[PDB]
Amino acid sequence: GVHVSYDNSIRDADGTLVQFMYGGDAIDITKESHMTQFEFCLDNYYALLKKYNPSALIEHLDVESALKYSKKTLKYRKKHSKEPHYKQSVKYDPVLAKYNPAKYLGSVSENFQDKLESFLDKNSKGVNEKKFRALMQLKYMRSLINPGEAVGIIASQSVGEPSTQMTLNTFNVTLGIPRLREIVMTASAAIKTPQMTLPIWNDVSDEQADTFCKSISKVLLSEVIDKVIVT
Amino acid sequence: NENRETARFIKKHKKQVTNPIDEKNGTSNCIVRVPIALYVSLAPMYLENPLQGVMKQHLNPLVMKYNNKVGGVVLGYEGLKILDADPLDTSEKLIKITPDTPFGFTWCHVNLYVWQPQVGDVLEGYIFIQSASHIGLLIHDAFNASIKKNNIPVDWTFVHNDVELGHWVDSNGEPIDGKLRFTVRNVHTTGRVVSVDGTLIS
Amino acid sequence: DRLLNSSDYTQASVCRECGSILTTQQSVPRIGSISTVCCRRCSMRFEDAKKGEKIFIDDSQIWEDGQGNKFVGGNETTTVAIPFVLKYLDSELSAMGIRLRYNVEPK
Amino acid sequence: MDISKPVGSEITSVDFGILTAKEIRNLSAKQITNPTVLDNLGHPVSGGLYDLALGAFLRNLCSTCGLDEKFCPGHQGHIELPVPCYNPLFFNQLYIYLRASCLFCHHFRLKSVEVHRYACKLRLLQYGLIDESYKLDEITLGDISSTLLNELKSKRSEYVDMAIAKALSDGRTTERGSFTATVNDERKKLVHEFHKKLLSRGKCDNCGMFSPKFRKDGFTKIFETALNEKQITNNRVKGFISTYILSTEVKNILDTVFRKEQCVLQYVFHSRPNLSRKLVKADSFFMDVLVVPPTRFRLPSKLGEEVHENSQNQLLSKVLTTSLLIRDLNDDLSKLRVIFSRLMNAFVTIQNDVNAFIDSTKAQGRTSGKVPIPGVKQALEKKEGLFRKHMMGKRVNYAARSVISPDPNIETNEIGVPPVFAVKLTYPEPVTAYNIAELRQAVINGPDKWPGATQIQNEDGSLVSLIGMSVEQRKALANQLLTPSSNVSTHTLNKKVYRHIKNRDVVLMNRQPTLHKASMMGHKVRVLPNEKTLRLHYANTGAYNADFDGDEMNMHFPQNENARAEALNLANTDSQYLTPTSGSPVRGLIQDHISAGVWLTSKDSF
Amino acid sequence: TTCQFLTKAVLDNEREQLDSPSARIVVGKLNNVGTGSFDVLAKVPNA
Amino acid sequence: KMQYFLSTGNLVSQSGLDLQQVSGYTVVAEKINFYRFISHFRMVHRGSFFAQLKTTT
Amino acid sequence: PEDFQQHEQIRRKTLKEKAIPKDQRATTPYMTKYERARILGTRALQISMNAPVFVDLEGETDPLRIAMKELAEKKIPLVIRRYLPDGSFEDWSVEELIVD
Amino acid sequence: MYKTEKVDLALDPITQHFGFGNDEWPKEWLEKLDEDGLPYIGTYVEEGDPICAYFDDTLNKTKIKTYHSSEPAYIEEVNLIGDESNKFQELQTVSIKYRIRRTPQIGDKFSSRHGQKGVCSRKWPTIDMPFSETGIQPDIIINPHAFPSRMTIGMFVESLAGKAGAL
Amino acid sequence: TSNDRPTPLANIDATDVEQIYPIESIIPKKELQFIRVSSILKEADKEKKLELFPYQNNSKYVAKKLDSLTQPSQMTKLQLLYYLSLLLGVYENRRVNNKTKLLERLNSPPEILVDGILSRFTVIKPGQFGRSKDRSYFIDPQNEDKILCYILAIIMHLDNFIVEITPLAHELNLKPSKVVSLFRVLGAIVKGATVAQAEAFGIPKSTAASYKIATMKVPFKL
Amino acid sequence: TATTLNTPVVIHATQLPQHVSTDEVLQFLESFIDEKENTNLSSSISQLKRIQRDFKGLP
RNA sequence: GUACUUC
DNA sequence: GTCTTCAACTGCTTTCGCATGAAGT
DNA sequence: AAGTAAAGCAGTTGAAGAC
Ligand SMILES: [Zn+2]
Ligand SMILES: [Zn+2]
Ligand SMILES: [Zn+2]
Repeated sequence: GVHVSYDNSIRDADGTLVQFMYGGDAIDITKESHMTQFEFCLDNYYALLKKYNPSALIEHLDVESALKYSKKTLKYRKKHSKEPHYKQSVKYDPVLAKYNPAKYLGSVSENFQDKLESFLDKNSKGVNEKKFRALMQLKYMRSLINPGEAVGIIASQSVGEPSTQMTLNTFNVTLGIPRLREIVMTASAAIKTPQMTLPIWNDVSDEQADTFCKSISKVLLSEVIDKVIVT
Repeated sequence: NENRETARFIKKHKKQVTNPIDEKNGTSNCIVRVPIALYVSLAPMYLENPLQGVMKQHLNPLVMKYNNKVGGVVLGYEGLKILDADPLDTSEKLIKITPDTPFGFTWCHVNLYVWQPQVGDVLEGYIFIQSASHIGLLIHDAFNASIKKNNIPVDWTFVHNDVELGHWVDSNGEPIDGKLRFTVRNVHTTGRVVSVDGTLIS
Repeated sequence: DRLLNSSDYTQASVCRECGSILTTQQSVPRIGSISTVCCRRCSMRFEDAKKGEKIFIDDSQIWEDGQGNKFVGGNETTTVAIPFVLKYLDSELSAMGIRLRYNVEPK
Repeated sequence: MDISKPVGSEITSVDFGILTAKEIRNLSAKQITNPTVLDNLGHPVSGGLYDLALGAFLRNLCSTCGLDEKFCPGHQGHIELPVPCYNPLFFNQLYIYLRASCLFCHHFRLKSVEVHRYACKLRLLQYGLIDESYKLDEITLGDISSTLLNELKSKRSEYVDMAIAKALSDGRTTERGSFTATVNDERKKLVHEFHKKLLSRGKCDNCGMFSPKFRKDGFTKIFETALNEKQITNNRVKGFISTYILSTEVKNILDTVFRKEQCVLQYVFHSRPNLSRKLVKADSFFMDVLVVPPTRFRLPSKLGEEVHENSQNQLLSKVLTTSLLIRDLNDDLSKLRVIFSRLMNAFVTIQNDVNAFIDSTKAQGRTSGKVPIPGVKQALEKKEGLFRKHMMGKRVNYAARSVISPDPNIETNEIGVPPVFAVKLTYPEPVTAYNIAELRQAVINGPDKWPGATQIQNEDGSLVSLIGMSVEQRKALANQLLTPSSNVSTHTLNKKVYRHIKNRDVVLMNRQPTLHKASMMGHKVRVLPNEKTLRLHYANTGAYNADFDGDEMNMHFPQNENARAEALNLANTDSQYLTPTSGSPVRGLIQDHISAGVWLTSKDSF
Repeated sequence: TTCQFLTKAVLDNEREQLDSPSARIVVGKLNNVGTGSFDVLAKVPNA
Repeated sequence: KMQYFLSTGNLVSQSGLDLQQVSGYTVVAEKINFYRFISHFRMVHRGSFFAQLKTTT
Repeated sequence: PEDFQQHEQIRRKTLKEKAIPKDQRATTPYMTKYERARILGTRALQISMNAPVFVDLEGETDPLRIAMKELAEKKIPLVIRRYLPDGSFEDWSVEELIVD
Repeated sequence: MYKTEKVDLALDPITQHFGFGNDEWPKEWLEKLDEDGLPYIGTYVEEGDPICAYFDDTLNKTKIKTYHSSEPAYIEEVNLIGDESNKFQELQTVSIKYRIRRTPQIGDKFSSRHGQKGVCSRKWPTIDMPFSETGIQPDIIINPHAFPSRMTIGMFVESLAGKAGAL
Repeated sequence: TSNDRPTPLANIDATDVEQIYPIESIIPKKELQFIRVSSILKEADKEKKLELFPYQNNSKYVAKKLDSLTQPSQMTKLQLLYYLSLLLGVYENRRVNNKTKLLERLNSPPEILVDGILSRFTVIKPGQFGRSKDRSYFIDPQNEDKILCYILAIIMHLDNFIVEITPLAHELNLKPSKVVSLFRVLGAIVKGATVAQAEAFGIPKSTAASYKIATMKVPFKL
Repeated sequence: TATTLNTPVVIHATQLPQHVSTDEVLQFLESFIDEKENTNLSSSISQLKRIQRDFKGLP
């Protein structure tokens, strides 16, 4: 019963939600095709520009609102650029947080505009960049997930279709069906082989890590006995 | 809890409005006009006139018959007004169509005329048929009537004819005109045409 | 259309104040009356129906069953789309002691 | 479902309930007394199991409804029992109250302070007041005088009434009461706390005496136990301050404690604010009658040589013959010992018969049966989930299943279907001036040759067949397809012609076992009067993951143009070119056209 | 385990809005998902 | 009685036999292939009791 | 009939309060594929029962194809009534809705 | 293929007589049944065709037991079976054998001894198939695109061996 | 008090075989007084004595009992024999549901005789359009079991209470097993034919055990 | 005949029936006939004019 | 119910 | 420093109950 | 002959104010 409601939020039958928006992006897999290779749309500029027809949607939505606040978020984000989010403030919430991409033009994701401005940074190319920016903007907005689609069964299909192929026993830890079926449905508890990965600093060496390996590794008391003779 | 059960039994049989006597003209004003809320469907063939559609399918055969809710025989309609499913003063309306059938569901209230005879009132009747145990009475020549053999006075007698129906002789022995006072006893409409039953002893 | 329109569609009779589909009666009609459908659960025996003067009846509620008994009640009943296995589901869940009651709109 | 006759109502909400000792008397039409389904000579008996009162049986005329087995929807009946029985569907629930309720004070062994505490916190929990729920607990201000407990109760009332007032005042909740996916977690945690309550400890704070513990017999006959010396000594000092339990005793116990603790009982058995203000009784858990399904639903099944009645008729017959045994039992005592051991055994066996009708994993371990008889719930769950056979997916009509075959020269969406499947499968289409030229051809041809029509229906909803009418009748009916209705009562509707198939409609296809989104696709068909089996495409087998080594898929046909619309725009193959798993297009020719493609586009090809 | 689940349900006597598709398949009007999460109206000129 | 055992397939043993399964003892050769006739006369079935066993040892 | 007036008043006030004006609407102003197939199906069953068509038919004998022909010229006289999880509707008119 | 069906009477004197009686019975179905209620040999039977038209003692009429399948087929024999007894007992069990036309059409499955299988897609004559310079016409054609994965090279070595074994 | 039996009410304390089941239980007093058949024993031609009975068919079963009674000393044997004509007509034409279409076959039968049969051997169907024509009815298979009672209880008095099993099954179009079982519900005793009863009809003695007959002894079996 | 296509499924009175006079039926029925005249209803017209000759004149 | 077979 | 009332506790045993898609005989 | 886990049970389980 989970599905994207008509307010760009995945809701249940009763009305409770799962997330604020589908993966924070709300773009379908059937349209996530050329969102990382801008050389494709740049090489077929007039091709897709004729079929998207941005001139028919200039009097329909707003442009300067989400672009002004996007420049505000881009500036406030590029100023800090040094420390993670355990001390950095969130005074400028993302354009996705206040504006869903289905109301106006400009509301985009984070990795999309980051790799976009990276592409534009290493792009030196007779088409200009302004109408190409509105071109890719309308292209990203067109790929917005249609509200009302059964995204749930799609998600279970994404985790069920590989299950027909990933069925293999051994291709130290558990893998495959005994692990997937264990975590998803068996009410995960104390497991046969628990695992945890511990990083280390750059000054410590491998000749010092094994010392902590022996100190932390629990040894049985019976493994220091040659033989047990009793008369 | 004894009267609590009968509280629902009494509020389902009590008549809403009564028909008293007026002007002492013998009969009584028993033709009332009850506004009713009617929940009906539509037809796509009459989408260009939904009020005319329901008027043709659910309103023209509706007239001149006895129903169960208002408990009387309808005698015309008025006040054809439809209701929308959203707050508006324009002529254009909207009707919620069922996603299963091409018909749409509308909930419109209309004031319907209706005539209901109570038990123990007085009405009019003309001469329609004169049988040996059944006289013909037509109040406003639209509502048929019938009588049994045990609802007539002992003095009122009948005499058969010989030339060419049945003759009747009253207590004093003089015929009267077609205009006849009459009382109401029972009503029945599940047959072909509406017909009321009455008595002659009060 | 795949699940309901194939074979499991019927237009049964549901009552408002009883919320049952298997309890309604299709009684034998009168000599002059036709299509007399009523409900048995929302009806009390006529021998107890008595009375603050004695109120009469408009004869629209009087109807006889097949066995000759007489009980008044259960008048209003509409036609609703119901699956046949639902007509067996409410019969089975009622057989194990649990009562079922739908509701219809309006009211 | 006929598009002519619509539905005049909608089902949008459902509420459960329990039977009442007053309504179990008027819900039936005739009792069932004799322990027999039918006597000799082949006919039912009066007041029998397969009686004509609760429905027709074997083309008989229904005595109550007055109709045959094609219009009578059945009726209801029951059987009178001597003593109220238990219910395994509720025994595991009210036994908590049965083992916790005091026997002399008739209250819960807790104190009225904590009983009203849980009853008040729950009295506030039905609405969306989880914030004020824990705020009710943290109020403690002032073996001890009861006056301070009275003002505590008045404090609980004056606080909850004010909190509920403000909640119902300003936008928080409506009178119907709010219910989310967290308030049930809190209520289930609270009722589980009530199950982990005093029941696992001793003394009663209201009346200080030792009450014996109910020793579970396990699947019937709960029986009491004895006491010890430290219990009877308390029975001596309380002066100045393995036995079976009959049904009427616990009947009076639960009947008194329910009317005594109705303040907490009214909500502990309610999830929503009870507007009707019903009064639950002890009869909600004790069964006085056993309602029987209609005879039309209990038709005696036959398979080959063996002929026998329905499975439920065996257990019910055992209840009938044993109910009459225990019925005539009290007549010996009335006309006034081992007969007392035979009435207690009658109680245990009457119980062992009704609970055997309601459960099978409890009663008699017979010897190698190979299989017991399914009474109610193991027939409602054949392999623990029978709901999947009927309640979840029905046996769908208008189906076609046969082997498949590939075809070239198909633009990825045509499905070659044989005329032998085309003549059977049909589709309704209303008559108008819209298809006066094509429909008259489909009717004038008939089911003998394609394109034809199978059945014709009129405005009144009647069925007219054409498989047994010649071409002359096909002409007299062809000149009648366009004609106004009889009366204005059916002036809006029109006739519907069932035509076989065209090259424009949409047809659904599915491959078993389906395990993903692309394993369920619909296309359009293009008939070919050549051979017998189905036809497929080269690119569709890649999505279905099917082969040609004996694999066969299904052919389902939609009965609505709206289904044709969503199967032409949404379920069409083009919209399913990309599977919504990782962005990998499951489409394209596999082996031969690419292996020849390499030689085609190569430079060594002029 | 619809038996024990019916014990837990009817013991409390809750209210079911038949919103989920599993409930909209046992009674059903259209659905709660897809093209069955809304309704359709029809505008006509006259009043 | 012997005709009933061969017909249905299961044995009515008052005392029971060493093997655990109580079914799957006879088959009907519809006489379709001579290879099926010889192979049916030398069948080696592990046991219907091992049809619900999990491990593939 | 007084109780009926109470039910009439409570449904009136809950319907007007449930409604959303034409300016506070902030949903997607696009023609979805689900609403497309919805109005194509509804138009097909509506026009198959002798309905007044607004576009001339050129020997077209397919209700779905004609319904799409009505969608192309925006002659479709239907209205989309949207829902919300909180139980609140929105009045979408197909006239002011552009198709992809 | 063959389908041997069995018809029985009585599943206490006899109640059914094999054949006709004395009352009036509709004609025109005598081409299939003899005078003793038994069919002929070498006839054509479809669905809705009398096989066992017998007379009754309880109702005194000739009812028809017919075939219930589409299966346009023929019959083979009419075997008479009966039990031994001191006092003679009239026969009440009749068996009959059918032969159905299993014409090789598309949809059927062919396979060799090497493991490879295949379904007949479309029956195609020599009108367009590749002919040899000698004159022989390849009746069956298998795709070379199964060997990369199915790896049925046994068909290769046995085609060369079979070529020499028949050359 | 099983409260119902498919057989009519029979007495158990009677003295004569012809009185163990009185004729009043077949035709009531209101209908037995309208059997004007005294003007039938006057004619001698067998064809003229059959063209006035309510039932005429292609068989000769009614004339089988008509052979050996002409004196008014056997009115009781002949009053029911006249009723036998109006009796077996409702059985072979159980398809018809109304009296008007049923009256088309019976050449002017007494209306009071057939009316009482409907009130006790058919299912009543009320209707104004129906009652305007005549009394509508319907025969459920439970009545098919009750109409076979007067079939097998009046023939007894006709053939002096020696009924053969096989001819009754042929003329009633019923299986001999069903006919024998109907004797057991009426109270009769079915068994093999004795050495004297087998010679009265002319059947071989070697099958007298397998060729059973019908009989009934007094007093009636409790 | 007693279906969802002819008879309305739900019907309930709106408010208290306000009783009317007798002379008003003359104004109602004459306007109803005038707006009507602009198969099973022709007899309804006959009985409508038959109840209109009562309070207006006398045959 | 028991057995058998199709990817 | 001893007599008193009162709220838990963690592990063994029992049980409720589980676990392919479809079809032909 | 296989797994997974909730319910009930009992010996440990002794813990906290007043006189
Ligand atoms: Zn009801
Ligand atoms: Zn019935
Ligand atoms: Zn207590």
